Amino acid sequence: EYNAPSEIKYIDVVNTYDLEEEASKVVPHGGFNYIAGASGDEWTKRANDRAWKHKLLYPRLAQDVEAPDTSTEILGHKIKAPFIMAPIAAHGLAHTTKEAGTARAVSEFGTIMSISAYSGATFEEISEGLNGGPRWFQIYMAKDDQQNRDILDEAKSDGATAIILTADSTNRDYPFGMPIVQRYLRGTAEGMYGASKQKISPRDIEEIAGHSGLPVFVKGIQHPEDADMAIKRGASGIWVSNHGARQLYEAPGSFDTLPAIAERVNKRVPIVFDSGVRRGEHVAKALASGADVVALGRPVLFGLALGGWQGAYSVLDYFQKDLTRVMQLTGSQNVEDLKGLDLFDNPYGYEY
Amino acid sequence: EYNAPSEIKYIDVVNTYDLEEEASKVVPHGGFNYIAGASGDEWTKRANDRAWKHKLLYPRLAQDVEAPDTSTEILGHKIKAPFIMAPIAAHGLAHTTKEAGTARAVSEFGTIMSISAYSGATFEEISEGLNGGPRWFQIYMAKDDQQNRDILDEAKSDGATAIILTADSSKQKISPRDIEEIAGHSGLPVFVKGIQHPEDADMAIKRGASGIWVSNHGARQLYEAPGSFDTLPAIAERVNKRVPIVFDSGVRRGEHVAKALASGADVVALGRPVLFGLALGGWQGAYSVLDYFQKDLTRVMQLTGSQNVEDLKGLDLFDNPYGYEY
Amino acid sequence: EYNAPSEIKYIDVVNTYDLEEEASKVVPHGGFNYIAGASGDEWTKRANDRAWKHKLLYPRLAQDVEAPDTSTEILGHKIKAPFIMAPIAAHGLAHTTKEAGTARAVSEFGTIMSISAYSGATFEEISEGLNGGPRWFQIYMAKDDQQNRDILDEAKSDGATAIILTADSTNRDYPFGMPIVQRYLRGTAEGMYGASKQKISPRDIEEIAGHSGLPVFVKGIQHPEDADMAIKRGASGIWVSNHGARQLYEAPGSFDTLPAIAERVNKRVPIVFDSGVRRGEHVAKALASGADVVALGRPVLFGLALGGWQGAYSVLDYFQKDLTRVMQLTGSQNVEDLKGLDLFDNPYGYEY
Ligand SMILES: Cc1cc2nc3c(=O)[nH]c(=O)nc-3n(C[C@H](O)[C@H](O)[C@H](O)COP(=O)(O)O)c2cc1C
Ligand SMILES: Cc1cc2nc3c(=O)[nH]c(=O)nc-3n(C[C@H](O)[C@H](O)[C@H](O)COP(=O)(O)O)c2cc1C
Ligand SMILES: Cc1cc2nc3c(=O)[nH]c(=O)nc-3n(C[C@H](O)[C@H](O)[C@H](O)COP(=O)(O)O)c2cc1C
Repeated sequence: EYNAPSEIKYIDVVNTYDLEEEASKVVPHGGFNYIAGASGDEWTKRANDRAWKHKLLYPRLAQDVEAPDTSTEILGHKIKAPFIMAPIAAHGLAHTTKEAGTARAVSEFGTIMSISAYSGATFEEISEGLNGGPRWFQIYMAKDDQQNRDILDEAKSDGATAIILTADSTNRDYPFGMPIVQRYLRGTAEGMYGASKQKISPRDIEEIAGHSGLPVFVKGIQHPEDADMAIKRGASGIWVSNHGARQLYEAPGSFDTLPAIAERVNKRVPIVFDSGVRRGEHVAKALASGADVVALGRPVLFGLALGGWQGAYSVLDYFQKDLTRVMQLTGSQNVEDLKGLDLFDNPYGYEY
Repeated sequence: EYNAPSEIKYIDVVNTYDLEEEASKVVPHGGFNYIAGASGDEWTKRANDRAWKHKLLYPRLAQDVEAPDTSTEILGHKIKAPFIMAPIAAHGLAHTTKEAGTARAVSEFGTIMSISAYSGATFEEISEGLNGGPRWFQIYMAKDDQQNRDILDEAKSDGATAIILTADSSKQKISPRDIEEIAGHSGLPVFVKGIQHPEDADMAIKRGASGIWVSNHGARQLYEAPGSFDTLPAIAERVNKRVPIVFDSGVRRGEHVAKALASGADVVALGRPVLFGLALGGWQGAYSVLDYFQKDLTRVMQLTGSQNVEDLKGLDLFDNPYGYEY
Repeated sequence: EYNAPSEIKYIDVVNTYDLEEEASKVVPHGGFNYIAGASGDEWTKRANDRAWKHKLLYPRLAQDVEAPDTSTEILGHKIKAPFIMAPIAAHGLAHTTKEAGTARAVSEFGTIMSISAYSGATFEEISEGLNGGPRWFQIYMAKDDQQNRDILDEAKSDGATAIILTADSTNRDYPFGMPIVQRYLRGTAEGMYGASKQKISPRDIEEIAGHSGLPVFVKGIQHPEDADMAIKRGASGIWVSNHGARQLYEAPGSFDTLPAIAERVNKRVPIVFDSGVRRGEHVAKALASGADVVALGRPVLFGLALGGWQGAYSVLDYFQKDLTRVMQLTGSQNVEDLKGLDLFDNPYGYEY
């Protein structure tokens, strides 16, 4: 049917870019393209990557004697480093252990797992990987209110401590099901993508926030006015993202949108940043630019492909270790120091 | 002998600027100049005032049905509106009830009292006026380490819930080292007051400050310096949520409170206008000024489409490159 | 063990870029990569190079009748041209004559030799090459104060006339020892990289400046506030560098950071600039931008690989000759004239 990698092993991650080409060797071409690809000719995916060169880190003298500490807290969860796992569908395309494998890596590492509504694994399978670890549940806005009630109940029953409401549903130049949604779509026509609204409104955000009983992050924000509207509608977090360039084409690199959003949010709610994080330097730059944590996506999936949970763990370990080095060089003892970094504005962009 | 005003009465505050001239009629000349005056020819005091015209508010549509609510919280304490009382010395120059009067107005209103290092009332006198209300103690850095340890113990025993370390006086200027010494021994969150440069904010936080208090002390210290409000955004962007920000120096209107919040302050501190209210009516006069700011802020919230203090933190400001003369 | 080149000969240096590929042919692959490589994917090494195109030289009419003179003075040492040798570890990776070979080229040319704490040559070997020439000693900040006392004593005993305190210790996508540090680390656990603080503080600078009995340059400065802090802590010089892009990744090209630092230093102490100097035009641009001298690194090492001391000398000679031509074209009679040059701001960057 679909011959996903099944090997479990640690990997020596020197950088995350090479994981893409390495994964291409073990992942079936179709599944690999699904994971790696983006809208149009990928210009906005390239923009997500090149945006990091727009603001450059300065090395700075230390002001504290202690060894660097990457730990932080979000929504009262203490986590080992300022990154969490982004919600990503169909991990089975990368590895036979699928979302259970990712959840194991995330829980063992000591951060938060985001569960896609479109998970290929059952929650029971994921739960076994999580082994008590914190988890957030990502949902789409259903056209049918009953389906929103259903998924919100599922999330709470599954011990979710936040909801991630993704603003965009579903663009470029599927071997298994989705048990988590099928659980409540069975016997309805919707269970036989189109069940969700293509785009959410402030009214949608207000409905989910009122009925979730959990803090709601609105994911896919790129414009500061949307951030303000979302918070006024009852969002408890803003998740700055263009979903790894998988949706709107010929849009800005995600990092370029972050400061304007952070300035408008002005501490009202936590900010999660994603779309293009590949290096420890990127984590630091996002924090310096107003994010509280970043979310990791494709690199963790490529690690999963290459080594199951241990491969995914290796990627998380890479980010933590690289971040520590960046902290040393920038004179930062802790995650809060990173939030205070001055960045060099590079008007020349990528080619310098 | 000094004949300070002694009457206690509410006053109809239409604007705070007029309180200065009105207070000049009742406060002895020497004391009044001490309160109203600033360094040099007062150009930086004027700059504190004119800076508010550099960033202008937009009227905007509402997105919530509820009436405005000015309440906020700082360091876990719920307060009626996003402003506190600044530490000011020698309130007896303004009114016979001195700091007890101001403390009464502040506690009756429902916000935080800052107690100056150079208060003319005893703690017992101030405590009576506070009636259990929250208070923060402002200190200068003593050259003697034991005097610092003693003042910090005294503050904590007197029920202080924060320490305000004023950067400019005692040592005439503080260093990161000084901040570290105070933060390490206080048992309370320490605000560093008098910050105008973002690198100082970063150094202070790294040295152990639990808050940054953006201030030029109402233009009473360095002359030919920027208006305090112009320094706020750069500091806020560098602090980047690490610790709460108190802003002061020039707040005269509800619009100023809104603009400070939109620019990264958590609360502002009020100074001269409250003292002028005290001169004019004792605690009830000072209360009248706090009430004015609360009511004026409520109007500004309505007009900007803001239901609560958080909405204020999200406002967009119009950049006015023309400055005061437009 | 390690088959370093040993031939001694002059080389016809047409440009320094070609010396890299030429050296790659004679230097063992491992040692060559150590010398040539930089952090991440080398984007910041490329930035060091491309930064030179951000400020362009104007040809200008002459105002003096005399022939150009490249001589200058720093810390009262008169030197033949406004460049010195940067401190670089393990010259034996390039050539069997190692640091003695470099020191000979530098001393014969008539400039200052910087001695890395991580030299592969003994001081006695280096001294023979130096033959009385001026030398500065580069140190790292030891965690153990005794080790700092030791190296400061070594430097003075070796006739050093300045200390170079490198701010960063030890990042990318060793056949011999270090006799200079082993001399005082022997019998301690440290002698059996981790002995130094990862990053220095102003307090560290103050300690070294108070106990050195010599002017102390703080090396690795890229931010003006660090320059001010370093000077207030007792530094007698600022050495603007990102260590040839070998430390912090996704940082600015070193030359782009120089004017802001020079403006803050405001003549208080001399400035040494390095990281990417490849041409006489670069020396001129650095001087026009506030440096007193530049330091040369990789090109001198590649020359050493290709021809021992005579090869290294050829590179120094190339820079002096090329600088002279630049002086003629810019209407400059002397090094001071270079400090007064107007540069053309190029907002387009490298691709123009
Ligand atoms: C294979 C793939 C599937 C994804 N599925 C979802 C999804 O189910 N829900 C969602 O909110 N985001 C989804 N995302 C977007 C991610 O949450 C995240 O925003 C993105 O991976 C970040 O970009 P990066 O991985 O390039 O750094 C997916 C991304 C990819 C790579
Ligand atoms: C009369 C006078 C006395 C002051 N005394 C102190 C003091 O004891 N300690 C201190 O930190 N600030 C002191 N300040 C500064 C205030 O805390 C505050 O920063 C200032 O009043 C704000 O400016 P504004 O009142 O013009 O808005 C004083 C200010 C004035 C007006
Ligand atoms: C092979 C290599 C080893 C180095 N070792 C040291 C070192 O021991 N101490 C130090 O302060 N800098 C060291 N550096 C950095 C240099 O002092 C200098 O900053 C750098 O070579 C300048 O960049 P460029 O050679 O590309 O022009 C080293 C650089 C390289 C190329």
